[PDB]
Parts: sequence; C-alpha cells; structure tokens
Amino acid sequence: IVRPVADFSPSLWGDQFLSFSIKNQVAEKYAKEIEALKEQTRNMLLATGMKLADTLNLIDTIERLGISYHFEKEIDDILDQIYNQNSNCNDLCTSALQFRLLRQHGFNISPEIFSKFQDENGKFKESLASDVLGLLNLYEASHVRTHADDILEDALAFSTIHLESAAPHLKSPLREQVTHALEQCLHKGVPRVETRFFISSIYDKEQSKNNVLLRFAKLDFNLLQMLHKQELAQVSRWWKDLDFVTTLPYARDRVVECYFWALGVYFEPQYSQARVMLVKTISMISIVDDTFDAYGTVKELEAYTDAIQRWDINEIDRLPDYMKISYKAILDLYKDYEKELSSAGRSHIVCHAIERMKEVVRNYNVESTWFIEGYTPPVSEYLSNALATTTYYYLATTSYLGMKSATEQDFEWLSKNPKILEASVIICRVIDDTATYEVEKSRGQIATGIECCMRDYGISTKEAMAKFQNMAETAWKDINEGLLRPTPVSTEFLTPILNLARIVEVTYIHNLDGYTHPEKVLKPHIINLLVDSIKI
Ligand SMILES: O=S(=O)(O)C[C@@H](O)CN1CCOCC1
Ligand SMILES: [Mg+2]
Ligand SMILES: [Mg+2]
Repeated sequence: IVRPVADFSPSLWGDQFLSFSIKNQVAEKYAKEIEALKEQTRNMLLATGMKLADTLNLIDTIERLGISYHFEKEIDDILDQIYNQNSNCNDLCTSALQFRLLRQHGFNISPEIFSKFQDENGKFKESLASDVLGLLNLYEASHVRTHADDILEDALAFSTIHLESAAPHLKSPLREQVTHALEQCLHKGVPRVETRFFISSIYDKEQSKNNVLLRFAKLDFNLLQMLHKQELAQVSRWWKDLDFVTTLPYARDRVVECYFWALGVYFEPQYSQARVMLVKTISMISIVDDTFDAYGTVKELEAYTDAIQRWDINEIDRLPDYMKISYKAILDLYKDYEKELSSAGRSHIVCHAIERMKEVVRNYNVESTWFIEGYTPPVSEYLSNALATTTYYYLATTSYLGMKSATEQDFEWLSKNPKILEASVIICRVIDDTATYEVEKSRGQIATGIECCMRDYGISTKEAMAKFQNMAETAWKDINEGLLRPTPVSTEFLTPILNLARIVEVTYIHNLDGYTHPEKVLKPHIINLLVDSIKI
C-alpha cells in the first residue's frame, strides 16, 4: 500500500508550552488585590440613582473588560429591572446598547425601540449618519437579531457605510475601536480574544478610563492566563507522552490550536477540568479525521469504523498497527474521563460523548465511500451526513462532561439535536465548505458542499457560495433566538454552543482554514492569549 505524501505544516510552537512554573507569590498578590478591586466594582454596579445610559455603559465596559463573570447576579438583576421598566425615550447609542445587552442576556426586548430612528419606509434616518457612537452601537446590535427583527434589516448596511466613511478622521482610540468592530463584531467574536483587544488597544488608551476597572481587568486577565498556561502545559505533556507526532506523522499536529478552541468555549477558572477534557477530545478526533482524509485505505477505514462502533479493546487485532495506536488511545481517554468524574459520581455521563463519537466516525466513513465512488449527493443527503462530520454535535456534548452542574436532563436535551445546536453545526459546516471548496476540489473531492449545491440547484459557484452564506445568516438568527428566555436548559449550557459558533467565525475569518494553517489568524491569538501578558 502506497500512502499519500504528507503535506501538513508542523506545529509551529515546539516545546515552548511544555513547562510552565507559576510564580505563586505573584499569583497570590494578584488574587489579593483583585478581591479588593472586585468589591469596589460591585459597589459601582450597585450604586443608586444612576442614569440609564451610565448604567448600560458601565455594564458594557465591565463585559468588554472580561471581568463580568464575577458579577453575573448583579448584572442580571440590573438588566432585568431595565427590561421590565421599558424606558423608550433615549438617543440611538443608548437605545442600541440597551437592545444588544438585553438580547444577549436573553431578555426579549422589542425591536420597536428602533422605530423612532426610522422613516415611514422602515429605513434608518440618514440624519443619524453623523452620530458615530450611535452608529457603532447600532452596528454591534445589528448582529443579535432573530427572525422576528426584520425591522433591523437595514441596520448593518446603514451603520457600516457611515462608520467606514467616518473612521479615518476619528480621534484615538475610538478610530481603532470602530476599525476593529468593522473587521470583527463583538457578538460573534471569541470572548477572550475581544477582551484582550479591548483592554490593551482601547480601554488602556481612553482618556476617560476608570482606573479601578482597568487595573482589575489587567490583573484578572493575567491571573487567568497563568491558569491557562498551566492547563496547556499539562495538556502538552499528555500529547507529548502520546507521541503521535512521530508514530502518526500523517496527522495534523495541533494540540495548541485545539487548546485555543477549548479556551474559546469557556475561559473561566471553574471550567478548568472541562477545558482540559475538551481539548483532549478535539485533539483525538482530529487524528481520526486525518486518518480518514489523508492516509487510511478503504478496507482499513471500514475496519476502523466497525471497531469504533463495537468499542472494545478486543477489536484492536482487526486493525493495522498504526490504527491500533489511535484506537487504544481513544478507549483509554474515555476510561480516563470515567475515573476523572468518578468521585463526583458523574462517570455514567461519558456514554453520551462516546455515542456522538461513533456518529462522527460512521459519517466520516460515509464521506470516504462517497469520495471513492465519485458520488455527488443532493444537498439534503449531503447535509444529513456532513453536519455531524463538523464534529460539533460531538464537541458540544463533550463540553458538558467537565461541567459540574450538567445533569442527565441537560444531556437528554442535547441528544435531541435542539435548534440552537443544529444552528451552530450548520454555521461550522457552511463556513468551512466555503473556505475549503477550492482546495478540496483540487484533491478530487466531488462531494464537497459547494459542489453538491451547484449540481443540485444548477447554479454557479458564486450563487452556491451565496446560498451557503444565507444558511449561515439564518443559523445565527436561530442561535440568537435560542438564547431568549425562557431557555430550555440553563444559559450555562447554551453559551458553549454559542461559543462554538464564534470559534468558526474567528477561525475562518477572511475565508481561510485557520486550524490547518494557523500562521495567519490563530498564531496571533495564541500569542496574545497564552504567551504575552498584558503590560501593567
Ligand atoms: O472539515 S470540517 O468537519 O468541516 C472541520 C473539522 O475538520 C474541524 N476539526 C478541527 C479540530 O476540531 C475537530 C474538527
Ligand atoms: Mg476531513
Ligand atoms: Mg472540510
């Protein structure tokens, strides 16, 4: 058997993450000061007699600074009061911010708040084009709409054209904030990534910045970063002790990038165990993906797929040696998970992720069959297989394993493929298909998403790309609607699904596969989040 020649770029990180020794004196010093700053900030939030605009701006700043996870109760209380008081009497910047913050927190505020800013036709009043702060907040708000918000249909185009026009003449850091927002809106960004940018490039440079908030944000970011580096060290050692870099050299070596993905799903300290479990799964399924895509023969992949369905160490002998390596590692990893969850009495929940993994692998094998047979399915059939091969049903399920509050009912809800999950999966599918269409076409993949779309509807590549873009827009509206109260499960179990969608947007920004080629996009994020501390 002649295997195809390897082509993936090596890990660009070497061993620079393998050993991190926390400075406990510095960590304890940061924690002690943060306790004081946290209380000062709580008192700011609880201050009586604040105007609506000031209250919304304070909450917005605390959220962008990445320290709002300390104040979930306080912020919820305040937004709930604002939601139920229904003050519709403010300028564009306050109205748009009010709308965004409430919707992001699940409060279903009416989009009629924008009617006063529009003419008879429902188009935004062009007289608003000289209000830059209003336009910026309208821009950010436009990204949180649902299918019930067609009154905002014009908001993105309107805010964008006039922000672009205004930008070159704006003072700093407002200019940089506007320019950044046009590249990456807040709602669809990865939270730590946007937080790092906001602290260092914007708030640190604001003449009017609150010094207590800025110091709090910097110390908290850097303290959490120490935990993340410990986790990544622990994960780097685990990966090193598996040595797939040598024994499975056909596979993408990307455990740092996998860690960045897990960090995007949740960054908070209470999700430490969850992050570490999640990154191990992402790493391991990536090995399997490359095994199906770029090494295994038809016959091997069949045996591998069946072995995964039976999930039994007895089955290793049916596999070639190189497949024995990944197969044992997979079984062992899930045994690791079981032991890791044993003292909490949550071992039994591991079966949910295992069943999702089997699903991914069945559909990997279908994809391989289609490729060999030269089959181009209709779009409906394509999606019935290719949605699971995003791994996103699987990763969302995995994200719950380490979450201490996840119950059987939460897994049961997820198992039914709820709308918000389906939407996140679709976003991953269509954005990846758009970014990778050309290269996969070159590699002979006749069953690529765009190709299936072209043949099915009888339309150009351009038109198919556009249809896929529409599917993504529909899915984002479904995600936003999925966050609205009453939620079917606690919001805590929705945010990982939202964040998986965000990771798609961030990783394939500018229509490129950032996981396979991390140099352009992921490398700067990894450096900013996991290498460089924020200077104080
Ligand atoms: O080819 S897709 O299925 O469109 C995208 C997936 O390959 C992404 N991997 C990267 C690492 O996490 C698991 C999935
Ligand atoms: Mg693949
Ligand atoms: Mg692909």
